[PDB]
Amino acid sequence: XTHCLIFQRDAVKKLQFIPKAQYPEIATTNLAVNSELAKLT
Amino acid sequence: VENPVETFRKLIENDSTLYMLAHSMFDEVPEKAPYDRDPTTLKKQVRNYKTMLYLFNTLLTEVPEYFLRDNPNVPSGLIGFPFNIIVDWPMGTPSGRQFFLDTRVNKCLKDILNKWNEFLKDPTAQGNGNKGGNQALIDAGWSSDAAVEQLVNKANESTTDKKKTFSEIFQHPANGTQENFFNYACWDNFFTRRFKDGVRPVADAAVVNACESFPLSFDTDVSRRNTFWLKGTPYSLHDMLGATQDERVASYVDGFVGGSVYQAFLSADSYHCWNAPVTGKVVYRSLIDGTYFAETAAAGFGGSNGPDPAGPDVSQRYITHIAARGVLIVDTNVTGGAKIGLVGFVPVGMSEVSTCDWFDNTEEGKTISKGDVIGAFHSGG
Ligand SMILES: *NCCCCNC(=N)N
Repeated sequence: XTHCLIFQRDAVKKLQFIPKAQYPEIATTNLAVNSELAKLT
Repeated sequence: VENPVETFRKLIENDSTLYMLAHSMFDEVPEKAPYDRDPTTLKKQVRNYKTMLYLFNTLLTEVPEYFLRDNPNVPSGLIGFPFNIIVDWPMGTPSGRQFFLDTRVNKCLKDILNKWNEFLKDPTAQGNGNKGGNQALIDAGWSSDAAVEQLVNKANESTTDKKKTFSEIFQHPANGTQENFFNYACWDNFFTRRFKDGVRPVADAAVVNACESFPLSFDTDVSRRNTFWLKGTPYSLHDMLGATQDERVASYVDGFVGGSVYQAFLSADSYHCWNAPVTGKVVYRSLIDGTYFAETAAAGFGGSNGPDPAGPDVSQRYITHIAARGVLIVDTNVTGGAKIGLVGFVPVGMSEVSTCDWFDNTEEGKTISKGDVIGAFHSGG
């Protein structure tokens, strides 16, 4: 296996996480490595 | 040089408390079905520490068995984990929980699982010819249609660009086919196999997924330290990052207060390497010794979500604070970086996939690029 990614408070204000990651109960598959996890807004 | 299983035997027998616990953690497993059998349902449950040690020693020269070939419908959560299968129910007992939190026990398990890892990366399978390591994988069922289809399907589920065959997805040695299990020389090379070029393209976004993985939790506004043992397992940065034992990481703990923690799970049939989630300069890197088979009380017998048939699966938040793990902290406030401050990556072992392998490109002071392969889990301690 398991792993964590950790982000600072002021960075999270600037980022848009994909819903599958931010709301994990909705996920039904793996997320692909190297694919989008969060984008700058 | 002593057999690490024999060192473990002596630890147990030469300490009155561990001797007690090594009996009680089996006595506390119910006799009645389904606990008369291990969680796979395929074998009787082990009921004493001497049989446990015998099996652990035997496993030092065995690759994990793909038992779903001949038994497609049994519980599959412990595919890859022969040690976990033996101790899964004892892990869920009050005495087993105490046993698998003992630091001397875990040093012995580390040495046992690291001796196992030596075998798993041995292309001779301990002196059985130059192709022994490959043959052991074929004998263990991994070239079956069932196993290869499972590996192909799992890789395909995360992308719209789906591939028909294993060889279009993963890199393997030359002249590899299903019949020769893609000529993988040993378990470890199969386990840490890389994706083929272009199969996992690096997205434009500032943050990409570091692991081929299944979302578990997303927590905002996390605390410096917290009661990670209470129901719901609130994250405790101080414990997770190892500030208990390394003052050097304490400033980073402070800088993550109020931040967010995202956690995701890597299945046994998933890609197991680690890719850089962001571009930036490594400012801190560590490895932290810890547990292997420690799970929550809630995941045990009588627990609100136990006994876990594949512990520590339902205890994944808890073990970030105590399991064998690693820490990487990357400064993105650099040229070519996204300027989103410090980003932490904390790979955390589970059971006998607990070898946290940082590649040399992650040395403190080096810069990594988003999408670079930066390490991997291995079967081992
Ligand atoms: N993260 C490696 C896979 C862990 C599978 N679960 C388990 N061995 N309990």
